[PDB]
Amino acid sequence: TYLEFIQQNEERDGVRFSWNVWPSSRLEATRMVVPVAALFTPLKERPDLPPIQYEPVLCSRTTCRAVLNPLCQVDYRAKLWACNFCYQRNQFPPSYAGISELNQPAELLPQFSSIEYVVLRGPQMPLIFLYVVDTCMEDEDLQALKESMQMSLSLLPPTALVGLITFGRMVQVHELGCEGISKSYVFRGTKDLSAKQLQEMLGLSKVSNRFLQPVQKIDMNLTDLLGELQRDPWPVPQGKRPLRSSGVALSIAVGLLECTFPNTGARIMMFIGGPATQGPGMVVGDELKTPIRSWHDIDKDNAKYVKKGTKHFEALANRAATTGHVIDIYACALDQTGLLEMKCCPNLTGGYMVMGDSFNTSLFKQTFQRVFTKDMHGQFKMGFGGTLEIKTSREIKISGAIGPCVSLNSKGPCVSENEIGTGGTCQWKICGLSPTTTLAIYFEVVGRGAIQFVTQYQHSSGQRRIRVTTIARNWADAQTQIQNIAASFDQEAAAILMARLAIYRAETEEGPDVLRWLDRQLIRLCQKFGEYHKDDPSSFRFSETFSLYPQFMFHLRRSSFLQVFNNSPDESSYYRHHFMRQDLTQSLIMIQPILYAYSFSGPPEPVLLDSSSILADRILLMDTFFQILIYHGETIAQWRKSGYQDMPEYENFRHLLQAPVDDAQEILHSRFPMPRYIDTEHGGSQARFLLSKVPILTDDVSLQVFMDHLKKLAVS
Amino acid sequence: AMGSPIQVIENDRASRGGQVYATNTRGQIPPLVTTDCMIQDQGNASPRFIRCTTYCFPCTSDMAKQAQIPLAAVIKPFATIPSNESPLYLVNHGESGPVRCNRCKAYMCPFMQFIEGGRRYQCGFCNCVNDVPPFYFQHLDHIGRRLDHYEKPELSLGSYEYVATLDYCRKSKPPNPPAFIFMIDVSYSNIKNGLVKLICEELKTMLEKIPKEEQEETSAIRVGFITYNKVLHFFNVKSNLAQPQMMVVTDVGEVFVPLLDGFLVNYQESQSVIHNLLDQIPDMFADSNENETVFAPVIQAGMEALKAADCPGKLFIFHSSLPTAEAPGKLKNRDDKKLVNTDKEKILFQPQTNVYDSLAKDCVAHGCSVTLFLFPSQYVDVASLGLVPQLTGGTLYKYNNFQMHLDRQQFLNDLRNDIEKKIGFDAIMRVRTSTGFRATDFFGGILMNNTTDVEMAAIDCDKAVTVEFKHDDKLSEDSGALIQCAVLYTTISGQRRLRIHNLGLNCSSQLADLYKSCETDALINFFAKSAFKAVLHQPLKVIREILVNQTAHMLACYRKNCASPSAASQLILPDSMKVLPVYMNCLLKNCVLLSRPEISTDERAYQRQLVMTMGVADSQLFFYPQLLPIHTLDVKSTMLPAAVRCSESRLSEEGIFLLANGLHMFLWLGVSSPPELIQGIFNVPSFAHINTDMTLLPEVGNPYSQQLRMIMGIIQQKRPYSMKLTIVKQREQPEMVFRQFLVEDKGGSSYVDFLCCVHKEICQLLN
Ligand SMILES: [Zn+2]
Ligand SMILES: [Zn+2]
Repeated sequence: TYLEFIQQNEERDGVRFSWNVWPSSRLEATRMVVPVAALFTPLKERPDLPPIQYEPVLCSRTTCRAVLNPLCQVDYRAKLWACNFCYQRNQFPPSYAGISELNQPAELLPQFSSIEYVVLRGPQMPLIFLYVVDTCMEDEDLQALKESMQMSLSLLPPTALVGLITFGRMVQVHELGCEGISKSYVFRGTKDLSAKQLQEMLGLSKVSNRFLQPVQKIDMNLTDLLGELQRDPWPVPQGKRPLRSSGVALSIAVGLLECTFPNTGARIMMFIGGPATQGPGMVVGDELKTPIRSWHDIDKDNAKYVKKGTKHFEALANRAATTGHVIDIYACALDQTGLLEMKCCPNLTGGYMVMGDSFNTSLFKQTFQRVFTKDMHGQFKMGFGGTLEIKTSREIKISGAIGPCVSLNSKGPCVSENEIGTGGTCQWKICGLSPTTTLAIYFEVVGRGAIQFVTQYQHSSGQRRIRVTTIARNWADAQTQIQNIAASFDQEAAAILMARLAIYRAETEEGPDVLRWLDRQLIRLCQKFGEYHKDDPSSFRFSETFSLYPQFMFHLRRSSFLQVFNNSPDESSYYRHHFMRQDLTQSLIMIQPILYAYSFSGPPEPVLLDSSSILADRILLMDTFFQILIYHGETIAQWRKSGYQDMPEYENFRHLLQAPVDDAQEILHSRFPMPRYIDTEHGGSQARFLLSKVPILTDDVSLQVFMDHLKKLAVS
Repeated sequence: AMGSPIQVIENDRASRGGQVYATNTRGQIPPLVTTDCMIQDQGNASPRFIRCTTYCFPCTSDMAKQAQIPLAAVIKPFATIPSNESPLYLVNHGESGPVRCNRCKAYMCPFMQFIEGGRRYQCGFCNCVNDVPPFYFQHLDHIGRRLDHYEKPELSLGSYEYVATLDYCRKSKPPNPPAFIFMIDVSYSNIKNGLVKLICEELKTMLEKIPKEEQEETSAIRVGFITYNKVLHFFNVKSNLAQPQMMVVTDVGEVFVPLLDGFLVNYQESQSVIHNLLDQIPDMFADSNENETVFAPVIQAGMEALKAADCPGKLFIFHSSLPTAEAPGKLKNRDDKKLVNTDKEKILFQPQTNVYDSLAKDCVAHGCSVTLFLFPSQYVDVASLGLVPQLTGGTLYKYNNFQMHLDRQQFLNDLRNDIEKKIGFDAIMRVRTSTGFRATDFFGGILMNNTTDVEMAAIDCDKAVTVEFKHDDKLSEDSGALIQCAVLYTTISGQRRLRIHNLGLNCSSQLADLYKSCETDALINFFAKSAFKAVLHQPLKVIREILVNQTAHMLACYRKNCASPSAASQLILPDSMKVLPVYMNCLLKNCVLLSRPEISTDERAYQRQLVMTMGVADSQLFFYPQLLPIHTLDVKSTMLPAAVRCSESRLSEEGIFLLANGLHMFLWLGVSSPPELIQGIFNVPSFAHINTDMTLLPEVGNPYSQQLRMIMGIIQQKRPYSMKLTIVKQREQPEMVFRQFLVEDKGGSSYVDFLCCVHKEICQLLN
């Protein structure tokens, strides 16, 4: 089965391709409509593979430098191998002498296409956890956040470095371990700094400090400090927003690590409790009369602070990315905080983004806690300063990538002239990685072809490791093997691979020319791969290898990802931030929510996302990645409104009332950004969240109608 | 053969000493400052508050232009009224406010004539009639004595205070109480000489003594603390902390204060915190290897803080070395040889930058007064450092080459003394005058932005201001001339108050009367300041010329106009001006108007500044130093040994003398000094034994030493600046410097060389 193939090469190599058989000629590739592209996870959970504690072998040709893989031809006698990619002949190292066709090294084994190595870089660096804390909030929220930090501090490795910058009207860089007198360096909340200046001013050297000190040494002092943290002193006149200098504070954060610990694992964790109200990076004014940026506002050109303040955080992000550091953002308030403007920082570095109603909520306390999830070995599922390198056979070149990364602008023979996404390069730096971190890479044609994914990173243990994945896919004569090509199509993977293409386009200058672009391809895709007789729409049929793809497009075009009008510019940024990060499974659920039905009449079941599945004798559990929703049909509601479940007779109505809520719980634990929960029923003011998840090609319409205009457009 | 200063002092001491001088007569001539009599008010303000260069003005612009006597008044408003004399009364005219002339706006005083049955009055100053307000109305009596004229102190006294109503207050809200900000230079210099810990340790002690009015239970003055070394460290000392927090500001160049609340706090509430802070500051910076520092950003900050608390205040800055660290306010180490006839010598007495002058402006603007305790060890450019305190109405204490085993006591007293000083804040003074003249010039620790209102951020019992008058129109020999000196200020209890001094002087068309009514000490005081302010605008040769040409012109006018026919070989002086040629010479002999060899610019600028402030009491002594003989000292029962002239020609090799000018106090020993004394006084047998260097008060012996100590005590007693003691071996030792205070000697020209020089230009003009 082709399905068994896909599921196997994903779990083994972290890879999911839009096509698994590739057109051998640039042109019939262009008319395949969906590009040859891959959903790649560089650090996909791999407990089975055993790390090899030795250096990899790199092909001796300079432009190539590929890693030794199973696809290479080896002559064990004579100790020689040739690069598959460049065909260069290479000798083996000394220690390899006893290389035996039976006793052959790990990475030549077909099982080891994906493998990890242990470098001996030399410096063994600690982890660096810079807390940047906002102090403009209620003592409710600031106490709760204080508590959330004190425990985070307990979970850290003993060798770890921590620091504490606090802010408000002004920015405070605390001096830690300075016992008996607490001293802190204060800066105007209104004037931006250069790191160099910050290095001079904090009285620092060049390239443990008084600012960042080991947790096992500074635990009593810091935790004590945090416990003693109180809210921004300066009072807030009536009808006014506080003076919050979100912008400068971060700039000082990024600086402080730029000039003490450049190029090493660090995570700037900024917690904000409101919008920036005093620039740079200012997001809104300091009088409440003027509500914050709204999509409509921002569209009618009535949001003055979006262009200016965005270009600020956009510079910080790339400043943070240049030095290998992560910027998390943790935003909790009853209104917006400017995630739209600060989105680049989580986005370009490997940062986390968390959004909530307040810090004093389960939603946050739990979300924050997870971020320090440990593996079996007691180390974080984190990775830092990864560097991704992709090599391709000659026929293939790279357009670019879309995901959490930054271009190193390494030119190479593997670099295509026509670039997509982050392009014109064959190396990206991924500042923060998680076993979930997933990039879209976009290839371009110009016997098998091969692509090698090499990822060096900083494992949480501080061990510098390298991971290599080499995958191959077959070439096909498109004038002969069209079926062999159309057979290899990943409707699931191609769909996501399009989504990000579409969504990344909706950040660049293009207007609603995307619903347009996204349908033109969907119609093309039908035309090339659909079975029909001209003009017999009723005629149209799709292979089981394609039949789901237009239902995906229907759901994608009507989602919160593209229809951003009904959301806060911060929401929309937060949805998009998680989607571009995600592997295929999650990515899929986001775009098309999983719905389950619970009835007396049989076990729980996946049902269609149609109104037709909403029944009054049925309980529904909708599972958008972001939110978990439980729906009681009209009849089961009244049964629950009448108290029957409690009675000992109706044991079975007790259990149907529990089974969704049981599953709701599981999902509320394994998922990292804990999902909002909803308990609603027929007529619930919150039933709307369900009914809503259930020329342009069409005006918004029903699924069946959607297909109709498509069919009749395909066949013409 | 001339009447010596000391003959003149002692003469008037004999004639008027220990007698009550009551000011009830217009244009009376008060005793000289050098006479300890008793004063009773009764009409015209005490001469402890105000003295004039003449107590009889000329009545025509020409007549004044003829005699070239400067008309001027030395005013020392907050002067300490002595224990056996009457305190000021606090008058209160209710919601309306103090009564005033409608036209000149003069305050109700004794010079107000009541007419028409007490319904109306006519101002003395402008001859305008005002309506007596209903609440204040009263019945004239026989002659309009306005029965109650002896009961209400605004009607019968020269000096009293008014209670100030809200329209006398910034923003028409009752002013806040002030605060002291304590600012320590904690660089390497000052951690080494042991100074920082001195300052922190003593202070713990001192703060207690901050003043409070008698009507309140605790001082309302708040206190704050900052320490800087090219970067500024602020401290939080709020009532609720067991530990004080520090917040460093590194962005000098755009300084700011990092906090509100915790910076200025009631000392008593936050006592324990503050001691814990003051315990730690010395240690805190113990391994400071810093060298450069910043100055202006410190004043800047202090001012910004008192702005933020919305209160006037006083900055107590302790600083060591030339501020060289790059910040606005940097002073380069530049001194130049541009100072004899250069005409640019004026550049040396000016600040280097344009930031000090404006900054001074910012402070006064917000009622901030800065005081500077400076501990130099090299050129420090006092011209610039001391600019702000001078304009801001504060003080400059300067301790050269300070060493802890000597000047520890000098310093500790001055800090004690400056703290406990009676003070006033955010004051503005203006000096009203009767029809016929106006105050056209001022000289003091002051800052003026128009031509009428003398602004003084702070004012203390010690600072004085000389006010120069010219002629508008004409003065009548019936009216005389009037002055009403009035000072708006804010007390340490946060009340707006109005101190008022009224003086009445005679006027005359007969040139004789002019010279009969002059005071030398006051005239010297005006000349000195008038000259010293000119240093900043004109060449010192031009300055001195103007001074001599106006000395001779004075005596030449009195020669050819009130001099009974006497031979042309004589120099005829009036009696008020016996000693004026002598003193005038000494002013010109003083380094501020003289030359570089052996004096720094710093010593010159320091002297230039100190004087401006001076009272008449202080300007007397500074130019004509007191020289006491101690070998001939009586064992018991006498107040002091009489004074002797200031010349090496009164010194005995068998002798022991004491010379003081108000800042230095020398003890001088003849080579042949009588070893009996050398043992009681110093407890060492031999002149050979004693060390100039070990200048520390001497512990023991009771026959003398104690006699000596007390008199030195008698000497210190009324001076603001405790005086650096300097022991002097008689020959081949330093005395070279001591010599400089022997002022009737040559050293420019001597007394008998200038008395010769003036008689040449006196005869240059003839008839
Ligand atoms: Zn190669
Ligand atoms: Zn008047």
